[PDB]
Amino acid sequence: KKKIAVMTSGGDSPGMNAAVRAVVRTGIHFGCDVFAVYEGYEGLLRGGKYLKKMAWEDVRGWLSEGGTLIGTARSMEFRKREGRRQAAGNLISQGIDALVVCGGDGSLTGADLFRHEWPSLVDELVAEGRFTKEEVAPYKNLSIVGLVGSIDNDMSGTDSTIGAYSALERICEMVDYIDATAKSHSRAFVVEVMGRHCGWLALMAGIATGADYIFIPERAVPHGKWQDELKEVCQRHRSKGRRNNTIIVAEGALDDQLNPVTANDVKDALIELGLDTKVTILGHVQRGGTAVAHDRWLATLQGVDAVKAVLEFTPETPSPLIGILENKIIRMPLVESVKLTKSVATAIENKDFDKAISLRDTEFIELYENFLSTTVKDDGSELLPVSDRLNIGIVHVGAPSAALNAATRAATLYCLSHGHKPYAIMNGFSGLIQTGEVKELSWIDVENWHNLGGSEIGTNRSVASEDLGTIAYYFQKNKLDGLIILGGFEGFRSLKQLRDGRTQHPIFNIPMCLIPATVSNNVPGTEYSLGVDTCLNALVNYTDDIKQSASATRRRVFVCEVQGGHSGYIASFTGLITGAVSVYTPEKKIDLASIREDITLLKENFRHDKGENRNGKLLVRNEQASSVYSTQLLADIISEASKGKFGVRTAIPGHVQQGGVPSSKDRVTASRFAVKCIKFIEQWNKKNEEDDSAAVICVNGSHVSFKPIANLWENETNVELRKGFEVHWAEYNKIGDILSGRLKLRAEVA
Amino acid sequence: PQKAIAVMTSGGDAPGMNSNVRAIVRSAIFKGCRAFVVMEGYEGLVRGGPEYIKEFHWEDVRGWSAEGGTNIGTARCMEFKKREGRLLGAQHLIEAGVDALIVCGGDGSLTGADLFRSEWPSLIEELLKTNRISNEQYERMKHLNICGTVGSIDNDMSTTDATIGAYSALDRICKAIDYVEATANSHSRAFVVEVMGRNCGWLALLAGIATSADYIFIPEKPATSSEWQDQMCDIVSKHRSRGKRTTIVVVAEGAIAADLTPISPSDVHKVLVDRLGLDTRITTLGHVQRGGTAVAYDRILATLQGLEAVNAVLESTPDTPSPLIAVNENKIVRKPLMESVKLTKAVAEAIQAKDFKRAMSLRDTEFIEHLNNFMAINSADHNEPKLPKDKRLKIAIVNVGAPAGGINSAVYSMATYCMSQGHRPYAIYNGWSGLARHESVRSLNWKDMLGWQSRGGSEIGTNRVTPEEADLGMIAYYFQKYEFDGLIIVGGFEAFESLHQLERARESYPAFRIPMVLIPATLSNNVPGTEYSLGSDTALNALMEYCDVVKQSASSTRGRAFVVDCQGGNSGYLATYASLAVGAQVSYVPEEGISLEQLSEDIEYLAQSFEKAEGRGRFGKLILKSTNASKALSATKLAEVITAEADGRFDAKPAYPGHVQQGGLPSPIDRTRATRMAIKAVGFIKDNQAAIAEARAAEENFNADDKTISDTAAVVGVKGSHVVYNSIRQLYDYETEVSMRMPKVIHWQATRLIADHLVGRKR
Amino acid sequence: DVVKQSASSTRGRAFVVDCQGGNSGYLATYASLAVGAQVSYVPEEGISLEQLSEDIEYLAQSFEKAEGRGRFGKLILKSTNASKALSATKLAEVITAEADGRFDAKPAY
Ligand SMILES: O=P(O)(O)OC[C@H]1O[C@@](CO)(OP(=O)(O)O)[C@@H](O)[C@@H]1O
Ligand SMILES: O=P(O)(O)OC[C@H]1O[C@@](CO)(OP(=O)(O)O)[C@@H](O)[C@@H]1O
Ligand SMILES: O=P(O)(O)OC[C@H]1O[C@@](CO)(OP(=O)(O)O)[C@@H](O)[C@@H]1O
Ligand SMILES: O=P(O)(O)OC[C@H]1O[C@](O)(CO)[C@@H](O)[C@@H]1O
Ligand SMILES: O=P(O)(O)OC[C@H]1O[C@](O)(CO)[C@@H](O)[C@@H]1O
Repeated sequence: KKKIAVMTSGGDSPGMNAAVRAVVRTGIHFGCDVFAVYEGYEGLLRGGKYLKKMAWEDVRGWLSEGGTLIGTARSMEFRKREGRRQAAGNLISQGIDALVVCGGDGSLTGADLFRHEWPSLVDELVAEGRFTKEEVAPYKNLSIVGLVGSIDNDMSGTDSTIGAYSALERICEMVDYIDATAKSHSRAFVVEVMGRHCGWLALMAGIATGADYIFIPERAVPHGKWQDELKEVCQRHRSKGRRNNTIIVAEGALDDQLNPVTANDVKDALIELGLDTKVTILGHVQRGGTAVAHDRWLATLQGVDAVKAVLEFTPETPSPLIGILENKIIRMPLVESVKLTKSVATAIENKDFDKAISLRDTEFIELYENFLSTTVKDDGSELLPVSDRLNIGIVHVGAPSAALNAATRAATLYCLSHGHKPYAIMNGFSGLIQTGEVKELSWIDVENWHNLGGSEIGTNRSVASEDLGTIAYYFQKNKLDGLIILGGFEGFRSLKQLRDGRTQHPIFNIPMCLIPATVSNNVPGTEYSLGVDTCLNALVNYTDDIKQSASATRRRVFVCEVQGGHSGYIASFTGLITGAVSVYTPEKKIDLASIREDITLLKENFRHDKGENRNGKLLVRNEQASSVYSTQLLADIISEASKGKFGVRTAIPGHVQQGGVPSSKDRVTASRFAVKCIKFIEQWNKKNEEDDSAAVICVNGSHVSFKPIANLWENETNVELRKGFEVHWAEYNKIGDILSGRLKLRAEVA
Repeated sequence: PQKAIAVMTSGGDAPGMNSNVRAIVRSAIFKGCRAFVVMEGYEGLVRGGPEYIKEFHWEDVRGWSAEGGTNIGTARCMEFKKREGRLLGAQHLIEAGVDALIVCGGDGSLTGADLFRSEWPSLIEELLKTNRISNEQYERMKHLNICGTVGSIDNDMSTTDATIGAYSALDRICKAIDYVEATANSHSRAFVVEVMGRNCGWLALLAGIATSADYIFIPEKPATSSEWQDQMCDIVSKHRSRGKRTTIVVVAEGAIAADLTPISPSDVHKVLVDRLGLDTRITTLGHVQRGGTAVAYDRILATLQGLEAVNAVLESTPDTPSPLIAVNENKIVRKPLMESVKLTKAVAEAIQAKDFKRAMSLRDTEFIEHLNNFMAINSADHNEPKLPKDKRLKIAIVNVGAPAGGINSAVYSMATYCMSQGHRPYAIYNGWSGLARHESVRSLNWKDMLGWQSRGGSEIGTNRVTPEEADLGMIAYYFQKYEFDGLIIVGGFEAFESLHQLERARESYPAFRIPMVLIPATLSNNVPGTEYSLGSDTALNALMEYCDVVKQSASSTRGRAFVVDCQGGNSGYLATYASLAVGAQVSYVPEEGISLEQLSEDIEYLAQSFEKAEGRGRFGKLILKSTNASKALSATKLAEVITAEADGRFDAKPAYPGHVQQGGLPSPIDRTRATRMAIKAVGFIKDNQAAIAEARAAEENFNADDKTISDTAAVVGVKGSHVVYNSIRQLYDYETEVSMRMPKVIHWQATRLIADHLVGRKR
Repeated sequence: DVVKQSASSTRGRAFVVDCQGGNSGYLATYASLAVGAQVSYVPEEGISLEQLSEDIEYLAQSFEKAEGRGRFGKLILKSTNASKALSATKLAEVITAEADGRFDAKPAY
């Protein structure tokens, strides 16, 4: 009987639709009834009609829809208790006693004042005609769950707000365009980005676009001296060969004295230095567009937890706000987070920026530090180590990823910062062995690599064991003190190989670390290889288009084959943010039994359709899912069963999954990880005046660390399926199996 | 005694300059000249010797067709204004042995080139009378030959239909508005999008048409002062009150009122807020409009013009007026630099003298048509104005074949245009099978079609079932029942066949005794009667981008080629242009097949390429292969054979972009061109009521096979921005190879050659 | 006859024999009857995955009951048009997989 209402208030953000769609279906699945609330609070006020019972198919396709399909208006009337009581009547009228609000920090607050004031408003209705005490009985207490939908990611408490990464992506897209023209006229562009009073967006975009400088509130610039620091930086970079400058300025940018720092303030300064300067205010392009893989993922999961939290509500449980903390979804006291975020301003008013900055997301300070050491400290100033400076080699081992260059770049700049000499081992190991080609990288060489996909120095799957000796020969010839391996399983296999080779080759005792890089995310020990996000998005854009092609021709299924080798992670994640009715992974058995339950779900599902227009369905099958049942056999076996009721087609994105340009997430992670590795090399190099010096930089639920290659090469499926032993997505899957519509179709068939 | 040509980009950069530079460099080396690139525009000429006037080699422009801006740069010319600058310029050119100069840029930059040319004799004389240049040199090159290539996103150079970069800018614009639209729809807001274009309104107009803006403010139709506030407020109000949650007002950066005073975004913002009182925001796209990689059209356009630009300077003489390459009716042509710039200066004047119709005529071959079309579809049914007095018919529209970018635009445009005329538009959902099996006729309501102008897929649905397969009877029946005066079929070769069937079903079922017309649509461009089916440009871009990404991959591994399976059935159109746009090394088409001999040579040529390439960084190679280019060898098998034949020297992998080839959101070209074809189809319907009508009397022996009645069943085609009409009978019986679903004569075998030359491939 | 003798020699093996006849199951049918084919697929019937699964189980048990005995080879005659998706070759592969070590199948053309 439980009815639930979802509303989307405040500024819209990419992913809200994804969020709503989850709440609806997760609710319907658990027997509840879900109601949409149009135009936000306004519609809540207006009651009836502006409030609607949602069907399962009412949200089909919402995973790839911009803004919010149930709108978001501002309501004055709600500001008065009459309005609030008004609304409360509307909900009680429908038998609704649970409200799921998804939106800006504001809406989230007001949503609490409502729960804490409902019983009171309930009395009034019992009195002044409206409702009997009897009717208003079961609908006595309000259940309230908040979801933060915002591109500012300014909600202290949760690591990421729905839509923040999408907007980020949008910024990068626009800055990437600008780069072309800026480069031509050797100009400088001051780009202004949204963010309200939060510089997360600017800070990310800063790192992701190879910016010369950024401006964020959480770090008010030297009230009177910043224009020189800036000119200094730009000038220096330009002398090193940079043709254009790019400065990212946040909306909330300000200095020591809380005086706002303006795009034009910045522009003027640069004009003063004599540079052809322009200002661009991206504006709302940062709010449109569909949700990137991260937001679709984030919004779908958080939406599912909001329903579960609602069903778990109790009289005394306080208002929960669904968030994310160790890349796992968590619930937190809404009132707390609103205060902690409210307090951020407080510290800014009292020029206590340090206090402020610590209130931002888990990784904020780190990022900012990364940005400086990679862009401003190339002054010779900052850490230009005595003479325990090092020769660091860099190789790409594996199929191309999209973050190799960006990462190689971060590492090169950092190295140069400290006075280390970064070497590029051309064309992987096979290349070294065949040619001994090792070129020293210069500041200008690594220019614009931050958004260049592929591998500028060459990358291939050849492993170290192809001639471990000649390799060692050159590592020595080149006096290398450390080695960075950028790559996938072959890289991981190679690192192991080199660790072992230590006994027979003294030179391999230099520190050696692997930065996993592969679209597959099949490198043991870490939950995130570089280039993964880029892949997932390429697959989104890909499926979004063929999804639309199936919807056009009506009644049609696409069998889409995804990469990832013998690791269905990509397959699973894709299936979830795609609504795939069936996801065939190597982890999940593919026998005639399964295929049939699949044909079933399909046929059944198709008996309905009618709505057409946006009704195309798809299957996500992993590259190695089944040696016997190939993407084609699967597609044909399925057609033949359809018996003209519906059509089937195959989709094999293929190598585009490697991407063209790295996504903003990959561009930033590459910088983090690259530097963390140069550091790790430094540390070990000094710590030697024991295999722990040969590690893999890993991320496990948000925590990044180094893991000795040996202990790890027993979490592997080595000379077999080449993949990390475990699987951390089996949860995605079962959820996915509900929203997708699978089990629902399973039921009808019985 | 090898001569030399040199290129420089001057003025504002524009997407496609690199493609231009690349072709010029290659075409020159191909013809046997030495190629030279001038860095940083004219400044480059003042400064000199290598570094600024650097000799380029084949491999130097490798990959350029996929990069933004100008890799050879462009700077503001200071020194060149003075004579010592212009003198140094001549010296440096002469010192480099360059007496052939090609410049790509805006008209301002073009004229500067001409003047330099005329001033050349004068300069070399002074140069001689003071040394600087030997006597041997003086004689050797006493004349400067130049040619212009106009690159600009504004599309405001009068003698050419499209400036290099224009459509790329248009793409950037429509992409930003599509983003803005989604947040706008969330808050039912109103946005004033300030667009570039300097003094031209080409971008604002096309954008508005493409994005279905509620109102555009262009400088060629100032018509206002007090009019625009009412003009706009009225149609906006009608739109919003009737459903549309958003309000998008495109404002040319250089818009003005009839009194020549400027109209700013603010000006429009205020009115929207004050008068109509709605939440409004201003958006100024700025330079994103200048960035990005060149759109397929620009790459292909700049690539061809570049080639011709070399031909031009190579055949210019001291008496030939300075040339400039342009496009007229999708045809690459030469135009006199002076007349061209003179004709352009004209527009400014005409505008300065309130004669707006004159300025409007000086724009591109179809500027005015778009404006009228916008107006219609924009008003469409919101103003009873029903242009025609009850001469308004009930017309039906339907989709047949594969979906394709722009079909929804066609529908939307045809519907809303009907509404401005008074005609009642009816949509037949899911083609013939949807008609016969479910009487799927529906009335197209303006509100129900919000957004359709720019949606991919097919809102009304489409399949490949032909009329005969769905039972002609049931068809004719429902037809008669709803009383359709005319039919408008949008689709591919199945839609062709349909037309054909319905027409030769005329006598037998008098319900088909109406005018019909087909708007071709298929990314394959295999429908006879046209040079451009709808959906084509969208697919070409889809494929091009895919290829860019794939080649990047190949370049990463070094010594690797990709065989990309392409679409287009028996038509090599897609593979050809895609190939030209991404500089594919090899391309296999259905019309030619893949002879084992050719395959062998290509494999050797490829082989050497990689050897000569050594381990270098951007030498990946692509082989585009239309599937039908060989039933025996698939992209997969092809890769295997090449890899084996390669013999370790290099390898090859397959790539199946597959259905992404249909693209996602239709391209500005596909969108605007759809509404153009749609409107001229409605026009064909009305203009052909007469004939078959005064005969559509009793199904008596008054119905026959006379050109006059058959000729009401035609395909709206296009011959270079033209628009032709041809009886389905003419096409189907003499110009079709129906057995293979495509025209009997292929119209692009010539460019296949150009492509080979640009990349150095043989037979 | 010759192919089955082969299959009987290896023990625990079945052959999927591609048969002619276009859309007519005449040849596969009578051939099947004449050699005692265990299974036979024809154009007029097709090969539904369900039927395929049972045939594979039935076959499976056949060999189990047969133990290692000497003349238990099995034949599956399949008219080519019995399935455009599953060729004699792919069919053997699927059966062998579904068999799961219990017995295998090879194609015959
Ligand atoms: O280019 P090749 O070597 O064929 O690799 C194809 C794909 O296989 C994959 C797995 O799908 O390799 P890997 O497992 O090493 O990550 C992808 O990374 C790679 O794009
Ligand atoms: O999925 P189906 O409907 O078979 O069509 C696939 C492709 O075939 C094509 C040709 O590749 O059809 P068509 O020849 O009519 O142009 C494409 O338009 C379409 O994308
Ligand atoms: O050599 P082709 O022309 O492929 O014919 C092969 C077989 O085709 C068959 C069918 O198997 O033709 P048909 O269907 O007409 O009976 C046989 O008659 C013939 O042996
Ligand atoms: O669109 P509005 O109404 O101007 O609100 C804009 C503000 O909304 C936000 O997107 C936050 O929701 C900020 O980034 C921005 O400054
Ligand atoms: O980038 P600049 O130097 O400000 O010039 C901008 C002008 O250039 C143009 O792109 C024309 O070249 C116009 O669209 C725009 O108004």
